[PDB]
Amino acid sequence: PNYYSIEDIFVTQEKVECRVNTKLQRMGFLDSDDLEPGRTVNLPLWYIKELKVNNAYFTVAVPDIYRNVHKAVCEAETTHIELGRLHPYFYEFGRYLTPYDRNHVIGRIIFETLRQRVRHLLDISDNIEAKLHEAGVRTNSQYIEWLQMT
Amino acid sequence: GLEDEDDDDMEQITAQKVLEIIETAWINEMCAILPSQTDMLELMVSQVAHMEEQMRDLDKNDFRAVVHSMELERVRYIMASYLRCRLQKIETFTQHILNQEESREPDDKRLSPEETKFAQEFASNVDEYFHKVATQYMPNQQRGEAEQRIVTPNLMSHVFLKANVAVPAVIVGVDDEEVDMAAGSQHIIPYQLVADLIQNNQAQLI
Amino acid sequence: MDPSIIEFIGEKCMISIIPNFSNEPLHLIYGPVGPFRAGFPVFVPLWMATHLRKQQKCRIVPPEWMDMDILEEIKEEEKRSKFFTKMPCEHYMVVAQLVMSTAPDDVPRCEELRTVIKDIFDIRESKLRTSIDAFIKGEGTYAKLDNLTLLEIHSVRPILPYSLDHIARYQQRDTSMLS
Amino acid sequence: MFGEKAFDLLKELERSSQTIPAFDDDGVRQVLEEIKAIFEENVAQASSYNASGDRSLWPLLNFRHAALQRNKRCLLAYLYERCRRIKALRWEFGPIIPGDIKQALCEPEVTFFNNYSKSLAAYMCSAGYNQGLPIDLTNNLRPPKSLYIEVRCMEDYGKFELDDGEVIHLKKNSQHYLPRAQVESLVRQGILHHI
Amino acid sequence: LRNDFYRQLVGKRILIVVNYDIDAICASRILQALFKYDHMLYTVVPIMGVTGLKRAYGEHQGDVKYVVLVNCGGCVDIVELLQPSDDVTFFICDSHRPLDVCNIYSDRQVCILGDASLEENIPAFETIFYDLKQRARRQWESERDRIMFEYTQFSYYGRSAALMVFELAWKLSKDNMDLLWWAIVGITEQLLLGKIESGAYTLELEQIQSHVSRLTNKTNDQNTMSASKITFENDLHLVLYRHWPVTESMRYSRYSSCQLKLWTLRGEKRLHELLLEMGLPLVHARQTYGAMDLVLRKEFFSMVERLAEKYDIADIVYGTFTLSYGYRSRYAAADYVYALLAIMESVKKHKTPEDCFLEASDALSRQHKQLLSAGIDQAKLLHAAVFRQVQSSLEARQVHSAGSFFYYVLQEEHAFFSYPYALGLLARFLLRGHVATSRARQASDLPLIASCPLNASEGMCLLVGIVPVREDSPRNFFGKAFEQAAQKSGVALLQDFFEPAVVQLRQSDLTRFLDSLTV
Repeated sequence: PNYYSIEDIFVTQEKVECRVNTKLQRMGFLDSDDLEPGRTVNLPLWYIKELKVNNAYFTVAVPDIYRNVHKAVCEAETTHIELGRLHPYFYEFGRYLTPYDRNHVIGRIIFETLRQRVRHLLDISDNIEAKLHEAGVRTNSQYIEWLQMT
Repeated sequence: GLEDEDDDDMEQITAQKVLEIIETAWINEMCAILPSQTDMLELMVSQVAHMEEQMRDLDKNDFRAVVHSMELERVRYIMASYLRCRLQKIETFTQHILNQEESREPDDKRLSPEETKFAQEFASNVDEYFHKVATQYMPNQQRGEAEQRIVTPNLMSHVFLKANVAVPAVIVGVDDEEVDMAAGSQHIIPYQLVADLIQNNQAQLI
Repeated sequence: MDPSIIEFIGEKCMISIIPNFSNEPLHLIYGPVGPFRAGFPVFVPLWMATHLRKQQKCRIVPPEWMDMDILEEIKEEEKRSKFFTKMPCEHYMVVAQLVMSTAPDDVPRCEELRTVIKDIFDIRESKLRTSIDAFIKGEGTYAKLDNLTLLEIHSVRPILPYSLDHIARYQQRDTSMLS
Repeated sequence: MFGEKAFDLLKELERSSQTIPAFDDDGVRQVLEEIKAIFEENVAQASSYNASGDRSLWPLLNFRHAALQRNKRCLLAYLYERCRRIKALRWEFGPIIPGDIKQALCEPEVTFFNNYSKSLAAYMCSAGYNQGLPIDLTNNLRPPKSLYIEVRCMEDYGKFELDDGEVIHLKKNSQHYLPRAQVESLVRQGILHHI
Repeated sequence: LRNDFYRQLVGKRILIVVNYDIDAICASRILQALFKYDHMLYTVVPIMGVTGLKRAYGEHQGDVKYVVLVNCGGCVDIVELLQPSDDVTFFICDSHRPLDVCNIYSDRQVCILGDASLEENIPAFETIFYDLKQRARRQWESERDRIMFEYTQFSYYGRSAALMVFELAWKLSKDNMDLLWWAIVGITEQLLLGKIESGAYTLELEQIQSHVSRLTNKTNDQNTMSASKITFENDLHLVLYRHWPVTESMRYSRYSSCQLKLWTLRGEKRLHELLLEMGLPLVHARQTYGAMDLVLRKEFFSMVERLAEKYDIADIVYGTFTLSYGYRSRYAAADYVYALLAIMESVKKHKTPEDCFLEASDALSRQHKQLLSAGIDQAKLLHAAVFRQVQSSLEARQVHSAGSFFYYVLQEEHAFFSYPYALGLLARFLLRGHVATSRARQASDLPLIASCPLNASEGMCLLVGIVPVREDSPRNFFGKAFEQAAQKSGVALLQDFFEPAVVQLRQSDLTRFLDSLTV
């Protein structure tokens, strides 16, 4: 039901600990029928992918690498910042996330990083870039024989 | 009644010309069904058969045997390629293409029957193999050919445009900026927006 | 996007060559061709010279852009190529392959030829890394074909567009941006 | 756990890459026998007045949906993934030479197999002629020569050659007085350095 | 003449490429090409012995009637062996030369490429296949003075395998300079008077010369890199001049070793005392020629040709060819044949022999040239593992005289020597050592016999034969000699190989075989 994904059990399952405005009832999986306003409440996404973002249950919040504290300088530090493989879904958290937290501020950032690649892969001669990267090597490797049988 | 065109008519549409008259229907299908014709099933199997029987007459030569043969081959790996592609296109797009077919019953221009026999072959294999995947206690409300399954609603094959039309800025249908057209240059786009010029074949593809 | 996709294409082009035997065991294949006479040149598509030069049958000399001075002048003509330049047949980088493969067993100077054309190919493609360092800001409606050739654009065809899609997810809402 | 297990399926194809001795149907068994067992997990409050349709089974209804979701699409894959490399060999041969094993056949996989073999039938009726010819697409594009000389190969295996021959022993030196009518089967599945 | 026959070759066919030889691929790869030239698909054979004949062909009981014969013919009245012939034509281009007249006639199923100024064997059909009794035997035996002088005295081989095909083909608008190199491969394969005689070598100084000293189809503009046509010069067939230093030749060469006695010391002092006269340095005498400085490398042969006149080696100047493709190299035709035998590797996989045959036939292409380097490597070490028995033998004297010949036995095998033809070489390296040199020639000029330890194949006493030297052209009694004990007793003997001079006994039934064979 998706622009599908390889890790459909790690696709919407990376976890965040948003606080709470109001009371709780019977979490089931957790140590739970009522808990506090404001708590480190572990929250693996999928159920809250469409769970009434406007409602008085949860608040403005971020896992703070995804907060401006890193990234809003990673747009100034967009020069030789490395990402490795770390927080992997980092071209793509916001493809869901960005409004859903409803801090109206970080839509620019991810684009601002990855539109850099219009001038990263001139010198080229995450879990998603892997495909196109392989392809970039491959097409030239076969353009090699587009010369000849070589 | 309306004869005397460069189609298979009362004249010679050259093997090297007939090479052209079907060439772009292949070269477009890369960078994206575009409207399909079963007419070639009358054309190619006929024309090549005539040369085939001529070669079946001229199966004694060394040379022209081989020339007609190499010709045939260079013609034939593309006629392979067409459905070598389209089977993928709708094996992929078995999902919601039937919406288009129940919208318009697309005529000889657009679709073809055997494609729509893939509807049979699809639902048969999928549901009768699913018959042993999850049918013991199969679904409760979304029990049929399911809701969520689609291959390609993205009309977004971002595409290079073969400029071969009016070298002045012939401004035409596209939902992004269309200013400043010409016979060489281009304003690159996706497929979503020009379903128009190539249904006209006004414009072209690289 | 392939090595022989072009060779399904470029050898379709036809040029005046020499045959050195006359019309074959059959006289003429019907089509644009006329029949064959030794010592009398004939224009044909180029996917026969395979079956002549490898068959030890006849020679061929090329078109005229396939020579020294014209290309030793286009080498400076493309100074204007801040878009593009002169285009002698727009496939001289593919034909030259199969030409210079077997033809130059008898042809004069297959080398300065080879030298300049490699000296022209990649250098026109350096344009295509550099001019891409001009490309910014979702410019779908900006591009360049004006005198592009045939053999190059495939070498970027597979990559950026299958990137630029899930860019183009972002290339209505409130003050913040949307995709 | 809830299906993290296609990550396990990736190594089922290991020797079976381009040197495939035989393949295996496994990784699935109780992985299937859980799924409608845990329909009970999915059915437990299903239309139950335990809560009369209220908050506490909305969030994991979605789980009941999620559990469904990951079920079906890996179940697309579990043969679709297998149908792709199939299709390569299965263009490399029509109904001349089906699978070397047919031993990891997910038992009604023939349902898809023949039907897939018969999706080509559409193409087949149109291919070759309007009535159709099962057409040469993948093999022996020698500019073909005379019919009756023997063979050499590069250690093909399976010995599934259904074409009109006495006994060829489809390996390197499958070599007997072999006509063309037999030898029209296979090319690049371990075979053709040479004739 | 096959100007009439060749044009029949359009139907189905087989291109056998016969039992083990370099001659095979030389005179066939030409035609593995030419088949797809006529739009003919080709089909080929690995052969190791007459063993292989019908265990391969018997799998192919058809009638494909355009058929090869090379390196065989001294086999059977070939209808009697190849009986499924009803009119199935054969085509012979065999070098296994001395053939019986049973095999030519019934002249439907063979083709006689035999024409010579030696008309001496006519009534053999009027004797054998035709034969009062007393006079019949009078004819029989008094003319077997000539007939049994054939096929019961000695044996030899003739002429090329595809120089005939060259003679056909230079007319057919084909100037495959590469294939002229291939011809030279076949030349120094066995036409080398060092191996088997030409004599007329000195008049093929004209032959292929006049083919190509004729022909420079670019006589005016020939200064390009690829496929520059080849050039004649008076050169050597000394051992592997090119990639190893001079001192390697000066050690591993026989025509020094037969005349200069190099494995000992005075050979070396004397060598130095000639490198004085050349005045070459010693570093420079121990770097690869391609590695040395230049003017010495350049001026080498210019001096060596002349002021080697005086020092017991008369016969170092020869006539040869050598070329490259471009800028990596300058190969030499003689710098290849000793590389050829390097993939003839007798490993215990059962895969090695035939697939190495395919490898070698994959080798003579310009496209396939990486591997040849490894062959050169192997050959050098082989040539220096020769010594691994020489000084240990020639000073220990394993030598056995054993009557009117000389007798040798090795009793421990080498993975080097699982491949057999080493057995010819070491004989032709060492009889020189003592049995020629520490004596006059009177105890030198007799042939020699060489045991072959089979440490791998269960013990079967493999063999090859040898001549006396400086009179080589007098054909080998060993063509017959070893039938002696075979004829007197016979002991588990086989002649399973194509060759006469090759046999296989039991590991431990060889001495009484000798005492029979002593005579």
